[PDB]
Amino acid sequence: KPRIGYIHLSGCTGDAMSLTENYDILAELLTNMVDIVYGQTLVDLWEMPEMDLALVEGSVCLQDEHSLHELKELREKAKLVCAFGSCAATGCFTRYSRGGQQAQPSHESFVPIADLIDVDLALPGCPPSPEIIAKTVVALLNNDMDYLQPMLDLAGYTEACGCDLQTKVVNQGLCIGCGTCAMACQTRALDMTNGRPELNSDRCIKCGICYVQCPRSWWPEEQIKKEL
Amino acid sequence: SERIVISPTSRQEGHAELVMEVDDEGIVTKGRYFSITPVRGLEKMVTGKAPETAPVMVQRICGVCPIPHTLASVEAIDDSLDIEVPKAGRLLRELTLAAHHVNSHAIHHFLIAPDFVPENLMADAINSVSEIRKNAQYVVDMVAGEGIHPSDVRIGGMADNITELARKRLYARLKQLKPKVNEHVELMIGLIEDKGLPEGLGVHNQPTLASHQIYGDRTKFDLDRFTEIMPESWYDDPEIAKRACSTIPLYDGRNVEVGPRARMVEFQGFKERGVVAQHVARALEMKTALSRAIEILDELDTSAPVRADFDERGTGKLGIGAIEAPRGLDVHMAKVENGKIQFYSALVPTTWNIPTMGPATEGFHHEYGPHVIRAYDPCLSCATH
Amino acid sequence: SERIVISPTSRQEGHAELVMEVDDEGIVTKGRYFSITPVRGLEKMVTGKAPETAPVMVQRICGVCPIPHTLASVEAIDDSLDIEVPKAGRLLRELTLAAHHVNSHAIHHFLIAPDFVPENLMADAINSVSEIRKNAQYVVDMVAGEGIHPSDVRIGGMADNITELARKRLYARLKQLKPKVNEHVELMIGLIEDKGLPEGLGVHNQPTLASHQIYGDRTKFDLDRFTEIMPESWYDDPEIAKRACSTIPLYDGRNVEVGPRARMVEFQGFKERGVVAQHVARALEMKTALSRAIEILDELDTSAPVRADFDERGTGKLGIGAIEAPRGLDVHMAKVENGKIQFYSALVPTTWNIPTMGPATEGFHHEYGPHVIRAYDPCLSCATH
Amino acid sequence: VLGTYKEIVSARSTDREIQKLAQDGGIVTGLLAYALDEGIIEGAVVAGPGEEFWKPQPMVAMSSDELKAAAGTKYTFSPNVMMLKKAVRQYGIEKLGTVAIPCQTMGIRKMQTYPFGVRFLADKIKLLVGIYCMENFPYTSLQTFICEKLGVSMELVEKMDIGKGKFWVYTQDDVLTLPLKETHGYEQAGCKICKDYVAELADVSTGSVGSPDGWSTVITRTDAGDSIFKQAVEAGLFETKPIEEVKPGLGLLEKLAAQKKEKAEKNIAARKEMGLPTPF
Ligand SMILES: Cc1cc2nc3c(=O)[nH]c(=O)nc-3n(C[C@H](O)[C@H](O)[C@H](O)COP(=O)(O)OP(=O)(O)OC[C@H]3O[C@@H](n4cnc5c(N)ncnc54)[C@H](O)[C@@H]3O)c2cc1C
Ligand code: SF4
Ligand code: SF4
Ligand code: SF4
Ligand code: SF4
Ligand SMILES: [Fe+2]
Ligand SMILES: [Fe+2]
Ligand SMILES: [Fe+3]
Ligand SMILES: [Fe+3]
Ligand code: NI
Ligand code: NI
Repeated sequence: KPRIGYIHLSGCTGDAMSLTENYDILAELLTNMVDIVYGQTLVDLWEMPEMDLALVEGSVCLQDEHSLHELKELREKAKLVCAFGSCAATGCFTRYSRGGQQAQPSHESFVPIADLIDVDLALPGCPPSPEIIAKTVVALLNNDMDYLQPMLDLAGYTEACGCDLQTKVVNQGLCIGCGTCAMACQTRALDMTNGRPELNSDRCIKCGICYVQCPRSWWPEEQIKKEL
Repeated sequence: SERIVISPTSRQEGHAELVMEVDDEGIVTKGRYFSITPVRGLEKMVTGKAPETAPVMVQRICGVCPIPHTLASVEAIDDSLDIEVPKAGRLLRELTLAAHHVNSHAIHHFLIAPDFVPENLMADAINSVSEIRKNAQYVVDMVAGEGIHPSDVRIGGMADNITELARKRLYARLKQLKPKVNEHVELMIGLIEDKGLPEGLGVHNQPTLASHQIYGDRTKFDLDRFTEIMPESWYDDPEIAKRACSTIPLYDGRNVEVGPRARMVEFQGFKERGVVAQHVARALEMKTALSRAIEILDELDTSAPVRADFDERGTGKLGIGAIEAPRGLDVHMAKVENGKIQFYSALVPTTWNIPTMGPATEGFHHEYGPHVIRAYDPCLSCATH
Repeated sequence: SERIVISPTSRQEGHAELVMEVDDEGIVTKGRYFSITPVRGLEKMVTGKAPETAPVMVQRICGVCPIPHTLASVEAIDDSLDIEVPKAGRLLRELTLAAHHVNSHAIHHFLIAPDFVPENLMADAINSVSEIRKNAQYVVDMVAGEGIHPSDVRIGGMADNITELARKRLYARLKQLKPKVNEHVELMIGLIEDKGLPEGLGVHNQPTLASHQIYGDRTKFDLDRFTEIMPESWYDDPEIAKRACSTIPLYDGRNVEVGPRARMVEFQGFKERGVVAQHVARALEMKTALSRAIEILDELDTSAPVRADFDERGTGKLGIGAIEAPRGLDVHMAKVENGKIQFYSALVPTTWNIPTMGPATEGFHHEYGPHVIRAYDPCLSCATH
Repeated sequence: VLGTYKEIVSARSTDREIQKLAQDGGIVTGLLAYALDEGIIEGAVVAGPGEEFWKPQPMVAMSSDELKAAAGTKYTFSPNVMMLKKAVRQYGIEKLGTVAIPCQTMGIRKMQTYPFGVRFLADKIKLLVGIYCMENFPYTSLQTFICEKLGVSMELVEKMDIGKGKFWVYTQDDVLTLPLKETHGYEQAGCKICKDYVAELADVSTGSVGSPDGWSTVITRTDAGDSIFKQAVEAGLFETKPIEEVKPGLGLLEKLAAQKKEKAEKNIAARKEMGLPTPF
């Protein structure tokens, strides 16, 4: 019954695919668990209804008149606006773009939606793992925010280098060389030279998963409840 | 007359706006399809950047047909570089592509299912696609690192090669999956006919293009034949030419529709043509893919190296890599000079299609007309990049 | 019954007499097409004469499709000799052939326009063809010396190579021409459907033949497949067998229709077949030609030599040159011994057709029947030589 | 309006070669080349000619013959200013003069004011020349115009200039023009906020606008530039006629400059109203 809305401004669309990944949940889930409205991909109504939460796949583009126009509309329409996938949350690979590729050589600038409009929560990943996306939906559906405390916090996150866990953590002297953050690389750009993480930029999309998954970056004592 | 604009057209990745000119009966006269998505500009962003990067940035062009994109990019780059994948390494790539075709097609069915399948069935229908979809992913991720967006495929090889324990674990899953996929297509094939869209729907005279049924052959391709021209020339309207975000790639100066329907006619022999035909073609096409999946899998070296070592600094010479994405033919050309790409061009299967799609939506009452477009199952993010 | 003889059939180069056997309704039963033109006898006249001559005498075989004939002859001779055109030299030949296809097709439209186009339009329609025709000639004459009957093409090369100033002057003309040609075909394509000749007109089961969309490949051809048999066997009537001036060339013992329609189905993928279809095919075919025109033109060396020096005295060995004339496939075989041709044979695109044309004009009321023949746009002078 | 200036003139360089290949006036090439004679500048960095066709890649030419090759107009980004560190450093140049778009020009002066990690470079530039730029476009943005709009290869255009109210491509045997309103989408997002039509910062500024075809109007912003110009006119390289006298009126140029400011100002309000950072 709760209405979930997902609008993909400019996204590889992996994020949507990840959503379909949680198969066991999925077949029932659209039907029973959640109501999906105003998804151009998943539905065909052109103008958005008020929606309990809005999921925005991709970083907005300043130049495109429509994307900007749509984003402004979205804030009123969605009681809660959540940006998911790095491309909405951090701007992701988009940042590397320098415009000037035809057609439309002009479109060169893309920014995380978050900068344009306050966003309640963004969960990043390229795409976000299907499970996290399912866990949030059940959480959002089941209305618990102890769980989503980390994400509400993550909405702020925006720019994120691979480079940054080095500035954000290893520099702080926080890093203990556990290796968790390298494992959380979709790109596989990060790897551990003894024993700290060393990453090679040629291959980093700035998704931000490594800053997020370091135990050091923020420790929830929420989980302890989950195991036991 | 009266022209009706559908924007964005529903149920397809990205956004395209279809513009229609209709007679009083509402039979369409000119159908224009263009992609209004903002260009993420990968082709440009890759340039002057290292070869090692190019596969990673490029695959993000499209998270549905990521594996074909990665494969094409690596092939284009390895070709410009001249690395030779060892046969196990080559086999792993083909095995991943096959799993991907199977998966990608299934995703398409989920999207178009609502028009095709009655609601009573549909929850069951959707579940099956997820079931077929879920197994196929196991192969794509397991061989190629996490997929979607697998990071494992790399210039001149595969990052690592599956253990026999992994290969065995995979096989049972693929072999066991074979009955469900066979049935799933029949139900899909059964459903599509029932709809009985008016016969003669979506018939175009445009030439089809195929290189290979699954893995694409660079050799069967003509730079000489190929050309790309900007929408500004192609489109009727200044407004529409300016609006469109996609270059039209012309084969022999002729707009070309490349598809599973096209891949079948060129290689399988698929005399029938229709929109219903494109749909039928998508089913049998995954049917064929999945086979190769298991075929390559049974005969896999499993200890033969995947990586071939190569020299990154490159001769100026450009190379083309063409592989068949679930939505139609794809090629990547790259020239590597000084170890950083100097020219990068990608033509994605949708790109070929978008010009042919507008002429296709002519004749039959326009309510039908989005049905034709949706049959092509275009993913814009691919078309525009 | 009653058999009606049309002689010579109007609007086609040369003279052919079509003989028809009709039921009371007038639906035809046997359609016989033969060429009654006197043989100018080029194939024989060339023999025992020098290689240098053979291209010049041969092209006079047909002043409409002179460039294809010259090209074929040179290719056949150079092949028997074994000269290798340098790439610029080779490119010039292809560039000329493309201009020629474009032109030749336009000439065909002028001829068949009266049946197709209303008189009010027609003066305008004719003017456009002249306009498209006039630009194309510039390329054919400029590259190849005066054309029609260009004297410039020569064994093992081109006589001379266009200056950059010339190449530039040409390009704007071709590139600028592209919009008109695109529109011109649509009007032609639009006109042809309106006529609405009964569907199922001119459908034959005969196999089509194509080597290449423009420039023809010798390699894709079988001497083993090919055979030629005199009308005396093929024709029903002693009178008609004696009257006919043309040998019938048989592919795999099967009468063969080779055309733009054929060239498209083999290479482009042109599922539709009809007489209307042949007409549609002629338009899109020039459309494709003209592209290559500009394509080859943009990338032209302009200083690379055209001539490759060669030894005229030849090994007995015969060589085949096949190139696609505007009216269908063409090949020239020559054997040069002692520097003078010993055996020369030419099969011209019409020659292949003439047997298939009679069966084609069966079924539909005969008033229609010349319409089928005229669709093939045969030029007899080519068929008989 | 114009930036404060010592004087306004419309002038042409005398030399046949400068008139032959110079876009307008041939003043930039003539002024730059003369300095070489006088030696005020050891070398200058002038955009072009790039690997692509009609693509400018910045090059520092000591040689006058080289400056002539550089002379022409290519409407694309050529980052002239990248060179300046390179030119001073290796082909060691005590004083170097460069031709800079107003845009680049904005970039240098602050740097001369605030070197912040440019060493010794700052003193070295002797004469900086500013060329009025309304807007300029990416090579691809440019490429579309020449082909979708004008149906010509990038090879064919011998020279391309934006005539008043039009875009002109000059190709052997033809001249082709399309309206600017046609041009409107393509120029870079950055220029949307470029305030200065004339080069206010530049020591001397040269533009086509406000002068008859083949005549270039050079406005001398600063005294050093003025001096170099006075010297050249004494040289007689340039034939100078006071601007006001010759139509079109420099008032028109002034109007064009004003229009640019109106365009910048609102864009900034829109950017300012919106979140995204703005300089200016
Ligand atoms: C992008 C651009 C836009 C312009 N717009 C206008 C305009 O709207 N109105 C107008 O009157 N004039 C404009 N100009 C300048 C004008 O067109 C003439 O080029 C010049 O002002 C007259 O100098 P000249 O006659 O001596 O020509 P030249 O002697 O040919 O001088 C041209 C010089 O410009 C330099 N140059 C060329 N391209 C670039 C580039 N991309 N960046 C930096 N420098 C370059 C070259 O080094 C060359 O030395 C523009 C110039 C540029 C580069
Ligand atoms: S977050 Fe990742 S998967 Fe999602 S649209 Fe952006 S790049 Fe694609
Ligand atoms: S998770 Fe953090 S501390 Fe642990 S290895 Fe990675 S960067 Fe170092
Ligand atoms: S290093 Fe890997 S996880 Fe971290 S931001 Fe780069 S791509 Fe993402
Ligand atoms: S319009 Fe402004 S920003 Fe653009 S090139 Fe000219 S000076 Fe630079
Ligand atoms: Fe592309
Ligand atoms: Fe013959
Ligand atoms: Fe794709
Ligand atoms: Fe002929
Ligand atoms: Ni895709
Ligand atoms: Ni002929």
